[PDB]
Amino acid sequence: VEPVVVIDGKGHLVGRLASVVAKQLLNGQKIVVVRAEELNISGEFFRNKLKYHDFLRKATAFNKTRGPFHFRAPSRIFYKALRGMVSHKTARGKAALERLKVFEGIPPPYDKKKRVVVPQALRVLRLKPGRKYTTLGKLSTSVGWKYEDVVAKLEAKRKVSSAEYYAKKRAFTKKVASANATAAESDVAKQLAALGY
Amino acid sequence: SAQKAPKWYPSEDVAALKKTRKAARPQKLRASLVPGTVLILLAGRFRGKRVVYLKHLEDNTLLISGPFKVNGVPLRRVNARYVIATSTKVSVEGVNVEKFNVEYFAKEEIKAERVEDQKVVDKALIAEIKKTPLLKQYLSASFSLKNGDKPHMLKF
Amino acid sequence: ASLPHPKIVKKHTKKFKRHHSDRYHRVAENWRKQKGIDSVVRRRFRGNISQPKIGYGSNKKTKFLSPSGHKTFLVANVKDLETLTMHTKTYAAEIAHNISAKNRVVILARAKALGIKVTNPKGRLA
Amino acid sequence: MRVRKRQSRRTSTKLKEGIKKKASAHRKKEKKMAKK
Amino acid sequence: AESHRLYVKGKHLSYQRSKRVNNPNVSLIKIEGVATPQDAQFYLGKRIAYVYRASKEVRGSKIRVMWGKVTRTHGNSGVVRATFRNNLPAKTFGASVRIFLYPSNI
RNA sequence: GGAAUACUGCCAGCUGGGACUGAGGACUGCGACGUAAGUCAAGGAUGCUGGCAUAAUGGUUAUAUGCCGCCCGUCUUGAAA
RNA sequence: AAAUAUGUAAAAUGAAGAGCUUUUAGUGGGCCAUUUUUGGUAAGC
RNA sequence: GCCCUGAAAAUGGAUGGCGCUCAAGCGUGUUACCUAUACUCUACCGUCAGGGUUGGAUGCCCUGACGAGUAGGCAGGCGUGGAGGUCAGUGACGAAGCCUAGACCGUAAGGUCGGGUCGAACGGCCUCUAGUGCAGAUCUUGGUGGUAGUAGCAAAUA
RNA sequence: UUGGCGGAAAGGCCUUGGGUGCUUGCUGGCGAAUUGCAAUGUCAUUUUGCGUGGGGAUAAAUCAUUUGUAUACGACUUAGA
Repeated sequence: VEPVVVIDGKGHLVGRLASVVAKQLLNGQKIVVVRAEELNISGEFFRNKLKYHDFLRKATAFNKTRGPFHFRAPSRIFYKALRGMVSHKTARGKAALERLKVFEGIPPPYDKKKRVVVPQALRVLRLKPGRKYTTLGKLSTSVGWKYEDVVAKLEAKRKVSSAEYYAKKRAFTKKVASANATAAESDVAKQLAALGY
Repeated sequence: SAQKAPKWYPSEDVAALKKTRKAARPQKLRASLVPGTVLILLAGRFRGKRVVYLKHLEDNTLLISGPFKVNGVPLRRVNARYVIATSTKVSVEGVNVEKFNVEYFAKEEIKAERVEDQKVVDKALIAEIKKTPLLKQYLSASFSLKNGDKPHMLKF
Repeated sequence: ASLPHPKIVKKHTKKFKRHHSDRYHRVAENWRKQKGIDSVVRRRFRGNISQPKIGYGSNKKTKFLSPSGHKTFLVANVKDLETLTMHTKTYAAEIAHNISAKNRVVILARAKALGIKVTNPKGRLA
Repeated sequence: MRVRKRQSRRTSTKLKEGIKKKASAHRKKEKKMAKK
Repeated sequence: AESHRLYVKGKHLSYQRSKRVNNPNVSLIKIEGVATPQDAQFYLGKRIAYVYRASKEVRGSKIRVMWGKVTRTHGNSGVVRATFRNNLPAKTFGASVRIFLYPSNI
């Protein structure tokens, strides 16, 4: 219902998230996916790496600059999975893809917005315990992505700042909770509680 | 001749219609529409206003009033399908609305008969309204849907 | 003011144009049926042009009627016009293309006197 | 890490219909040899 | 107040269709807050408007309206079928529509 | 020992919401309700109300968008190429 | 002795067209599969 | 029973793709839902059929059922040159023809009207008659494109 | 206006002080009608111009000429008040 929906991609299964995002974009919702380096794929790391290497060997023989472009970054791997689920060669598909942004980490301005999750795509809710799974950052770094460390350092800095913000918010929440607990005995409090509030 | 005349012509005798078996029986309103109920206008220049339902007219319209002094909605008629009937009611025992009808609202400045009738009806409506708390403020306020409001589940 | 009629419904307002008349200038749009044994248009494959057929025929009550509800009768002079003297609710007069302006004014005056609708009273008007 | 070619699971119409004919012939010969 | 809305928001999803043929005479509409056909039953017969803007002013407005109604429910998830006086343009797949509370049975 | 409920079926039981359609054109028929007069949902839509009266509806045309649509004819063979 | 699978002759179900005599046109290849059957191959057949 | 092995080459590629792992795989059960020119109901067109019609009968009224199609068969229509009759038909106050982002009728062959251009003839109806309707024939004659301002005008000393 | 903080795409967050409004925390008093029983019934934000009054700043590139670290033509690279 929001004008823009920001999905924290951490702990999501790539294909189920891609299916959800594709339907939302086609239905007209603006979506920003952050932390694409923390997406999961079910199956062993060696298996998913083998699948990527098969993708890598696919190329146009007489001119490689024409063949499939193998993007290494996690955001681009997710974008590929999504474009496969959109009819991207039509004007409607292009307009749908114009409604999507995908990022590694959480850069500005989304680092101060609310992030949501997609429960039907969450690894902890979908995969059975004991099943091996792959992380997109490791897969990307093994296939040639070169910014894993930079993103990790930036995310550590963001987490430090976010922890400070949350400490201040926790203090203010405690103060407001006390101010409301001192008002639980009033006539307005009794009337509101009778009405359910 | 540019065109040869037809040897046969359709008749110009305008035949009458057959006798129609379609009687006009009185409209049956839904149960929630009883006089005195507060109803929310859904369209018109007064959309979102909360008014009081007085009586059911012969052209199947509903006679409503704000009352005019509470929210600025005069004595009017409205269509029943363009309102929501809420559960709040006010007594209309002391209100005399037997002089209002289609000929009263015939259109064919603002008439003094309508002004004075509005004052007279507003007097008794105000007297009855001042019994339950916050009802005058409720009638002054306008209605709208909020974020997350689901009309199929809202109780009106 | 014609005789009352049902609302006129046209089943197919679009013109039936010949196959590949758009593609070739030498192929005119006048309808022709394709007669090749392998014609996909003849065999009625999906996504091709529609072809004329009797099912498209219009209701017999509102056939030949103008929107005003009259059938068109071409008149060349006042004697032709006066044939419609009694059938003014069923027939409207259309002046023939080759009538001169000075005869058109006479025909229009006579039609107005007789209460006959004229489909083209603006032809050759000064 | 030279990943080799993978066999296609996309079945061709020619192979599918040939297999159908092979199965029919197999059943007919099964009946005849059961008779014999 | 800051809200004056007397309608429910909806999205124009697509035409009624099979896999390979569409019917532009029926539009599928996703109404906000409606997740089952049983709840979708509330909105049957309600008026629906597509409100758009045009550069050229026409009879004292630059705002144009396509009117229609909700006809029946569609599927298992609360999507409805709607019919408009003129069929909705196809570029409006994913655009917003207004479902009004009238004609009202409450 | 006494019930209830489920399930399956029946009602010439009652009642609410939605959609598409309104063909026909004096009367004639079969019925229903009434002591009668007559009335009726009974051989197919009527009643009340509003705005506009023109590009507003609509037509035509150019484009855009969604889905669909292989280049015609001949000639061969079941058939296709 | 239930009937897998054909004939003759007389109850079921359906049917508004039937019989005869003169006449006229086009046609005169096959491919694929099921079933039964006879003969075969390493296997197809 | 499911899983691995149970051999397979050579441009890069395919359960249709994406992707999917308490599946979006496999076996099975119960429901809901989606949509064909199919089924039901209605309107309309045509064909056929069955009833009625002494007061445009080649018609008119009522009712029912049907509608794929090559060769071929049968029927009803549309258009063209010329001929007999007729409309005491159209016309220099503008015939014919041509152009038209305009209008109307017909399922269609086609027909009609407005506007422009133009300058001398031409139509409706009932009949007669034929050198009577074109996308093709490596068709005939004439006209005209792309290719393209491209190939080329570099022998003969200057 | 004070004082900070944020470089991942910071372009935003927080705070200081005074001024200026509103306040539905509570009680009152006037107005609304006629848009005629509905008609988005017009309230958002992109850009481009024209007019006013408040300020600000006073260039280059290309051809032509020229070089050969370049060169089929373009292009490239030098120089010239």
